[PDB]
Amino acid sequence: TPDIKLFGKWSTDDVQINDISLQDYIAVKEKYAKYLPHSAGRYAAKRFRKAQCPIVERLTNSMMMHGRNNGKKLMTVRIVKHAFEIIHLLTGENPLQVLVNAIINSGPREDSTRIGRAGTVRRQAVDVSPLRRVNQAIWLLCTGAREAAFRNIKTIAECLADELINAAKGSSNSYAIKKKDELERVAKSNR
Amino acid sequence: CRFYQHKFPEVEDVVMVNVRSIAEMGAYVSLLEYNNIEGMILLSELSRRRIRSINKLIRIGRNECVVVIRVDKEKGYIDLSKRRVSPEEAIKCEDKFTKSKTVYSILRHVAEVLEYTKDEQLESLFQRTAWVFDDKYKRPGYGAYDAFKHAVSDPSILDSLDLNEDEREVLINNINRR
Amino acid sequence: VEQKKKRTFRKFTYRGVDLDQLLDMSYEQLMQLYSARQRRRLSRGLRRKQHSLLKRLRKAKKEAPPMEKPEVVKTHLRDMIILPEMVGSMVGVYNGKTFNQVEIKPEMIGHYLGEFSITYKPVKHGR
Amino acid sequence: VTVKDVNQQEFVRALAAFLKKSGKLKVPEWVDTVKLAKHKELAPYDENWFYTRAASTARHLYLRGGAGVGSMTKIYGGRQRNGVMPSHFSRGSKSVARRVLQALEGLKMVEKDQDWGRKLTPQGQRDLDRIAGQVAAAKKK
Amino acid sequence: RDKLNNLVLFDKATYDKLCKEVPNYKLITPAVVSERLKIRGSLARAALQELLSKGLIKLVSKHRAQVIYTRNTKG
Amino acid sequence: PEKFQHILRVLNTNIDGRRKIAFAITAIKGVGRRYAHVVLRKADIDLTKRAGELTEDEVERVITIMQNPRQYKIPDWFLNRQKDVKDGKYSQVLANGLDNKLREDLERLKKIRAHRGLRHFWGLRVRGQHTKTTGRR
RNA sequence: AGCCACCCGAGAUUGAGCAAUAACAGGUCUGUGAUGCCCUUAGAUGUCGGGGCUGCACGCGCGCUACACUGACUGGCUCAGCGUGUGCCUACCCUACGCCGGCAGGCGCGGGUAACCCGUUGAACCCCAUUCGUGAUGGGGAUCGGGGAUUGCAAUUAUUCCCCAUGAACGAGGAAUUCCCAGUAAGUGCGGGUCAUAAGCUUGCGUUGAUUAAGUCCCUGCCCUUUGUACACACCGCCCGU
Repeated sequence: TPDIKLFGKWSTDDVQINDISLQDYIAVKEKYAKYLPHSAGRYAAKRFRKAQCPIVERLTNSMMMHGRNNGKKLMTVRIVKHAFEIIHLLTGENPLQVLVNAIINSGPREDSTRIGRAGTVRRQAVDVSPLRRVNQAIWLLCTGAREAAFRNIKTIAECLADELINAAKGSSNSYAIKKKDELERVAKSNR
Repeated sequence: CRFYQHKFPEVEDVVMVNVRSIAEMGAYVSLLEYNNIEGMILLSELSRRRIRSINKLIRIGRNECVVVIRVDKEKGYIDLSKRRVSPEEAIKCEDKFTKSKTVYSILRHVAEVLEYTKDEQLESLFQRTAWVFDDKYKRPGYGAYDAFKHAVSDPSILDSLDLNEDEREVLINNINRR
Repeated sequence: VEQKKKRTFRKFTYRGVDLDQLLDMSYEQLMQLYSARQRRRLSRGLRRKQHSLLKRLRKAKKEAPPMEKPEVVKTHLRDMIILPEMVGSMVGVYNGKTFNQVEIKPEMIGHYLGEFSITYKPVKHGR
Repeated sequence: VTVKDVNQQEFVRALAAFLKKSGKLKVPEWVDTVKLAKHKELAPYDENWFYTRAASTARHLYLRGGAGVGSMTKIYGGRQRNGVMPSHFSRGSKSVARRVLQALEGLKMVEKDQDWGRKLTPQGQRDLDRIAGQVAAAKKK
Repeated sequence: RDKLNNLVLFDKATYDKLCKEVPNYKLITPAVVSERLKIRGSLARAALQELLSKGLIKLVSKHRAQVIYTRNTKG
Repeated sequence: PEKFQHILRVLNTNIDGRRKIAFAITAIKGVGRRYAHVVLRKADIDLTKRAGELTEDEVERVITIMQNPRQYKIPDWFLNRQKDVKDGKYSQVLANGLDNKLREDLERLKKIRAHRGLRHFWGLRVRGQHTKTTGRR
């Protein structure tokens, strides 16, 4: 443990952080070697505290939405650590590294901001932040988890693991691959 | 499925979609010339001028004569156009689809006439009846070759589509019934 | 206008006590017997100093001939559950605007007099 | 030691079997049909919770100086689902929870003691620490 | 909205398939079993306990919401 | 994997594997989820299981218990009607007979023209709670 | 003058208290023995009884529960904080415990105006084992039933609780609309108040606890000028002609 700290049941090591912009917004083993994702119970104290929070801890944060599910991280970290188990038995890979790849293919490249042109709808081909690229990755990952479980035999962990695996390698069966591309569609589009 | 042997629309394919439900940016509209395949519209480019209204009594279930900009044959996203449309008037494709609904519905039981609908072995149902016209070149060819069939009394039992049941209990009455 | 096998085709027990036996009973038994809301009326309300009206209930029953109903016994109170000695009186029940005269029968035992008198419309709006 | 050193959820089930090893745990005449709590939408699945509840009571009274009827009624209940109204914590039946208490007093697992109610029996201090070791040697959660 | 029902009967045709779909099984939750079969999801649990009793599959999670099984130790 | 037991009838309904046994008993009147919890436990039947199992011979005993509540120690208070206005002792009423007695109460309350009947007949709410905005739309 | 950075850290980061100028036909005579003018005045407008303030084709607001699996179930584990509470001048507690009753509740006392008892306040969320399996399903609890406690002198017009049972919309909510940057949102219970009984009211509290601006005047409003004004009660101003 003082040599290397791993995940609660997985390894923070053997994690392939393989994007260009998303360096040091995705870290699980670099400074963020955590068996237990919980920093202090707040993550909006600073704008800096976004990159302080790792993607494994923000996933436990960005899940508890939907007011009956708000204020429940203990249900969440249960279901989140359940979801890593459902990754590995479907993959065999490090389920953190699957989650780490899930941020990669779900992060956009160019998006669009609104602009006006002659009354007609045009949108400006802009980059988004690699902070936002992670935040557009996680939020689309967190959307398909509770939604697909909401009237199905599958729990959120089974839907979130399918959400991570199909976004670890873009299969267009996770919600995050399917909605990133519509964001990236408008950049090469209008004007 | 569909009476087209081809699965998907092509580039600049003027297609007749089905407005199922209106969505966030637009509506996930599903083609009916090709089977049930979903396509999308606005935000980007469907309209040309600005008068700022969409409906008064137009409730649901519409059909849009739209032109395929982008088609994702793997992923499943068909981007559609009407802003580009100067010549692709909606009346021609729908009246063709008003035929091509019946052209499909003639060729999808079949299953010597009860009719059922549904279902036979769906892909093999059309290679024997529906796509064998689409195989029969050209595409203006089976615009007339299918019309040769449902001109039923001019004549009934001539050139092939001798496939497959025999077919002929359908070919007498179920063409006139469908 | 009196007790059982008369104004009763609705037979056996209203709440747990048969009206056929109840009219042969006293109501000091009925408050003990299967009449909880009446029990809270007859034990906590406990013969609630309407005695001059209760005399009048037994006066007008006596003053009228017993083959006929009493003349008039008006009350302001509408919280009165019909007792077996009450059964037969044509009781004027006041709803805060009007006296409603109700002959009280073996079927109506266990019911308050504000249940036959109304303070409220079958609401219209032009309806 | 205490019984707080060993696994409490194993403890409420190993002592429940120990109250089945007692053979009697003085069940009330009404568990097949009862509400048993205004918290519960359903009647219990069985009657063998009553051993577990007393296995949850004798563990509770091992730690106290003594408690009784009102103290058990806040332990096993929770949010009373108020339907169309907001749910709130309250206390269910005070008879079967007292029936638990008179049982463990009758078996001398707990016993009427100081601090207003039932504290551990020293035999119970044995038999809890006996099955605490049975809890501890088996598994340690 | 949604209206789905599995077969809410203990089903041999599903369970004999479950004993024979088992090399495809490595992530074995009862919901996966209730979707790979038409077993209920409630009755998927008890059927997998029988398939656990065969020793073909192995518990890797046991939570009060849902258990997870896994066919032989690594694959 | 035990298929072959799937026909049951609890009065005027078919009781197959659709839910748990007791919750499938709830298809009829006079039998809620807790009352069906009891009658199977008066019959000592695991209501956890499926009504596509557990054949009618257990259920024919359950028929005798739902018809005889106090006789099988389903006590006086647990009943849908305690100390009734018709059959004046403590009767748990069942599938088709409760729909009688729910009417037989209220049709009596209009012959008596008591306040329960007067509210229920006049389009009004039986309860004295507010009906200005609710009980309508 | 100030900023940024970091040190320390409780950092240059808590939340309120609080109000200038001026304005108000803001609201209150029904808070006021603050009230002018009146009204009526023994036939009251000083009273009691009864009833309506609750009524519903409906218009609107605020709440609340719902729409399942972080949910329902059955239980089990166990963690608060704010306060408060009988002995009070128009009417009175917290309750251990002991007991009975499924419960409703009954009940026996005793403690305690109180960091002394209630109350080692061992709350809920949580947490686990389940059953359930996403099925208007057991989610939902509308509605109503029978009956029982309970408060009251009186509940009937269900005061309230309970018991089972009848078992509804609702499977996510248009037009619109609301709020808000950390213990915040939300979720959760709890204390205080109105009371004889009688909350979905309310003020507090802790608790579990998110994503997100971290910017801007874009919306929008506010301050700051210039400019023009036919406005001056001031653009909902003016103001034309048919």
